[PDB]
Amino acid sequence: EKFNLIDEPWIPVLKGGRVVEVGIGEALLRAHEFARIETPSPLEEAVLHRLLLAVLHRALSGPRCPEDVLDWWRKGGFPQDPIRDYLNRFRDRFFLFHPEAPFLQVADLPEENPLPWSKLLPELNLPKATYAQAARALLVHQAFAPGGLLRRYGVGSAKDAPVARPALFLPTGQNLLETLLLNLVPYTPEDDAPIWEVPPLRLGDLEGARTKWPLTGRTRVYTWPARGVRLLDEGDGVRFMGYGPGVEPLEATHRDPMVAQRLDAKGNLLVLRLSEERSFWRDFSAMLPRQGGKVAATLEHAENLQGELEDEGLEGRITLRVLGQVSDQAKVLDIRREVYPLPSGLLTPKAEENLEKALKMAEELGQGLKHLAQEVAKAVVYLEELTKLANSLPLERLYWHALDGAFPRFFARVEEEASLDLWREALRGAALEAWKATRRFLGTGARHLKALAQGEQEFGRLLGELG
Repeated sequence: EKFNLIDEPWIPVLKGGRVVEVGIGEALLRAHEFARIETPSPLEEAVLHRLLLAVLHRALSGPRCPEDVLDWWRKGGFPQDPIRDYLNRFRDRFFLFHPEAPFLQVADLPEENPLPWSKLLPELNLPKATYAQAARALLVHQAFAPGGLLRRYGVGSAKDAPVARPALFLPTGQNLLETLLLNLVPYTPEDDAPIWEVPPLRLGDLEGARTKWPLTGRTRVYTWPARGVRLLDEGDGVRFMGYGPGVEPLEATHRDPMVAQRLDAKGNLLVLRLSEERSFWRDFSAMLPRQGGKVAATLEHAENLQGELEDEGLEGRITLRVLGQVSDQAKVLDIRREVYPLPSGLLTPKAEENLEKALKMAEELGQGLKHLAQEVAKAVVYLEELTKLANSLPLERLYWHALDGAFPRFFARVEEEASLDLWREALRGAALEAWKATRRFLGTGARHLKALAQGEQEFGRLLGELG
């Protein structure tokens, strides 16, 4: 019917320092001409990559082995004919509006009593979305929608979209081709199918949580129908939509290639999550095997490929992006993008031993500073005021904040054993700077002073440990 996502411009890409919008076809067939997918929403960036990856995996029936992807990097593009043959064949499943099979939507959701399209967006008068915006918001909702209250068509309480919670690891090259190659983890198509390879979903199938699937196909999970949606064409835009239950995810053993894991205190594997009291890079030693963690398959694929690129004289110009939501329950507190170098030989025991040391020191000094802040607040004065004064002190905040700036430079040089020492100095520098700010806080009013004397005692004590 209208607006084919393979053809029409809707994926924002950077071409020659300029943002332009392209379809899937151009984004895939001519990937080398774009530096990256360029969008303000890290959630959009994430799903736009996942969709393309889904399409490549199926059109190439692979990559079957690491070697395939290494071969295509050399040629400077991937097999082009099988992309076209695939896009031709499933073309009619890629219209945003369609009387039987609209993309990621439910055809027979009803027009009356619609919800606004703004409901697809994360919750941190109503404008008309362009078709391109409607398409992107749909994609983000289906990947990132948190579980909670639905109370529609017999379900009541909806489940998490598959990628609602975890931080997503996305290696990036210097153009889109390389970035896609760096995320094309070896794949086998058997017993996996993306949403457009399976018959369109209908309201009858979805009422009362009737359609349940194992949460276990890579491309099935990349394109999982987490909610029933039906965008309504206003003429030249979208404001309203039908809205209902999607497919219920049943528990299966499967980890999304972009998801990493770590042991918690009690010794259970959790997914690395973004959070605002804790810098993300503090989980980078925990996600490794030597501490019982699992590293994101994408990061693993890329580091190995970086090895095989170096040994052939090819580049190791690879950055890691982390995308995702910070959230509690049905609420989304924040959306973040974080950038890190992807250092050569990161999964070598020399670099991993250096990494464990560098975080252990940081957590060790940090908990010391945390306890210093605890004693100081007790000297200044129920747990009302003690925890109120706790955060009021800039000691821990400034300390971790300064290491945010310092961690990238350490992390790129992580294969050196001459790095551990520059790091040891960064810690001193960050502690000194944070303590100075706390001395500014304590020397301004005469009653904050019995805290300051004894605080300085323990601060000097702490600096003697590592140095």
